Amino acid sequence: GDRINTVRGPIAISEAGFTLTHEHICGSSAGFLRAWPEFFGSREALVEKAVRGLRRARAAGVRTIVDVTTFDLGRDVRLLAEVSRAADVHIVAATGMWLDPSLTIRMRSVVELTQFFLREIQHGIEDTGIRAGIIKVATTDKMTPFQELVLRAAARASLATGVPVITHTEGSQRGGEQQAAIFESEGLSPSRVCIGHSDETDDLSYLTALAARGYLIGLDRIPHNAIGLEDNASATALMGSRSWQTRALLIKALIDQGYKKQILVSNDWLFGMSCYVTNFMDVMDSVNPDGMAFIPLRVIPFLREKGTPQETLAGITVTNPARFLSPTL
Amino acid sequence: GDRINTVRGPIAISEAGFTLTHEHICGSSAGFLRAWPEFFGSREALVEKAVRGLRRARAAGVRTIVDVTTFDLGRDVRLLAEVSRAADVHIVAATGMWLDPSLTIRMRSVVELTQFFLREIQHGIEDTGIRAGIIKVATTDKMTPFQELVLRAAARASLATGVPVITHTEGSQRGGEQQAAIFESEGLSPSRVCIGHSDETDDLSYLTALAARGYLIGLDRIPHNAIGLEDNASATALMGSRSWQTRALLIKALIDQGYKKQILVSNDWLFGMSCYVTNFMDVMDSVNPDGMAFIPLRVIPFLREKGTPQETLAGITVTNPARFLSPTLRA
Ligand SMILES: C[As](C)(=O)[O-]
Ligand SMILES: C[As](C)(=O)[O-]
Ligand SMILES: [Zn+2]
Ligand SMILES: [Zn+2]
Ligand SMILES: [Zn+2]
Ligand SMILES: [Zn+2]
Repeated sequence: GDRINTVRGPIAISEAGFTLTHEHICGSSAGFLRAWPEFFGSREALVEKAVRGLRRARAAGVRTIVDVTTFDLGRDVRLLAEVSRAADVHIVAATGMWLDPSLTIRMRSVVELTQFFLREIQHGIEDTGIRAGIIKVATTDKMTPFQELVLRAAARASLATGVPVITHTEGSQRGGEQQAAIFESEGLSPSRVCIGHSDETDDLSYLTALAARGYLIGLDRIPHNAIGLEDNASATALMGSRSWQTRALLIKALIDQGYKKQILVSNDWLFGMSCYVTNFMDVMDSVNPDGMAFIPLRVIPFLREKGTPQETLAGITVTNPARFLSPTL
Repeated sequence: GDRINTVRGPIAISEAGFTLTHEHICGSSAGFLRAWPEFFGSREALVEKAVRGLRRARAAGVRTIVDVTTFDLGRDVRLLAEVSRAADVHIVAATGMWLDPSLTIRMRSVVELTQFFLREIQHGIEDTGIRAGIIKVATTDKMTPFQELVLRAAARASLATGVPVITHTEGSQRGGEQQAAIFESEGLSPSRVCIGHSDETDDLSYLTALAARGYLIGLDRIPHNAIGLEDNASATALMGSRSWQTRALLIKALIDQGYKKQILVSNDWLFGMSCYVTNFMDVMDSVNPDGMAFIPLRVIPFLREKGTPQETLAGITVTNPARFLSPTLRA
């Protein structure tokens, strides 16, 4: 209610500071980092790259990241704990479920998924005692039956704990609306929900409608663009053609519509990546050398150039994440 | 060559004894036992049940089991080591890949799959130093393109190390033939391959043809029969409608055809199971209270009553697993 759980323990709301609400130390799959660490060079190579990247972000103003890596995205909470300490940046760990649930997970019911999410929030992740401070879910272009089950369990978990829900959206079929519908069917308050990856579209009518219903809007893939890489069908299919300025202009567009309190901005960056083509991390790094420092080094000065008040920018990067992460019913 | 790697270390071929070549301590998914141990009551409860069942198997004559639980089936090699030590039963761990590879696995090349399998065979599983003694692969009714990749990687890993390959088959479209074709195209000897879940069909002609080519035949699901309960469609869809005696007669049939040296017999049992419906483990346990002791307590006596000679039954349970598991790159 006035404290948030991090991988180093509980902190006061005021200690969060500049917060990136959608990031990753490592994007992977369940158990993979432990079974084949040499895929990332080594576990130590990954730690070192991540510590280095978080220090760069820290030097640029970032105090806290929310790692929205879930069980099926290969979340390694011990990795998060080590990297948090070494880089001296707060990290909030996630529960929930992304788009790659294993057979065991796909066989579970809403009540079983709720119990799993609650365990990671209320008791801790694995045998670490480290508690989730956020619930991450995801749907495809069209939501599948199992995805709905995850969203219902997430709502049930949120209603029992006050922990907020962040979503992954994709495609053209306005996924956020499908999700919002399920959430409200479970009686979940929109103010507890961040509809993520919303900068992926230029449909401003879609975002304002969601915001007008009280939903937080996640503009979290700002640096993700092919800044001179069309000779990679893999990149264009997982990055895009809209420049980071185009994505950044949605932030100001929503501000101008009166929704500054509903905006959450992030990089959706990572330091290791195994769930796409080999070495794609190198391609991402070539495009955005700033890493998680992209938002404070590039996006923030840009919005200020376009006339955005310091009061507003401070509110988006500090107040909004604080209000959102603070457990509330 | 003369040594097999177990979760407690290397052992001489001659120490393996009565070996069950297709079993599981726990059937799950990657990372699941560590993330939600309470699904199995507790990790501690799972250990206690596994030790209990392994000791009963040991009492009935079993000295070694091959745990063919892969990465994607949630293999926990530390769990295996712990139950092996407590029960005093050798356990051989697996590498390879079953039917549920994650997105990371599905994105990898044959080269990378091969390297991962080789890592688990040559250096160790995770950070434990425990090396895999078998490669486990699987295909569905109609083999998919990624499954082919996994089989090719397994062939390449086998050729580099001499470690054998065990397969999962399912469906009616003779998957073992699809598998054999891929292995041989990579240059793998059928003598390094056990085509598993072969007792799922009564097609004896399909089996003798495989055995004639030099393949080991895994009759590994003998107690998996839904006979005794018809009010469980989940149990009929995963177990069977044929009797265990029927499955066990396939053993005698293949011996009678002259293929005693190619036969590998097992229960394909487990002590925990999260891959299916909740408490499906309870259903299996009610059908087969003997667990992994089903083969030595029921199937071996049944075969003696069928007039299968003792020396033959011993060759199947002792000599055939030893020859199979012993790392071999002929000549
Ligand atoms: C690239 As993602 C769906 O793990 O934020
Ligand atoms: C039931 As199985 C495919 O894990 O032997
Ligand atoms: Zn996402
Ligand atoms: Zn993400
Ligand atoms: Zn199988
Ligand atoms: Zn099996």
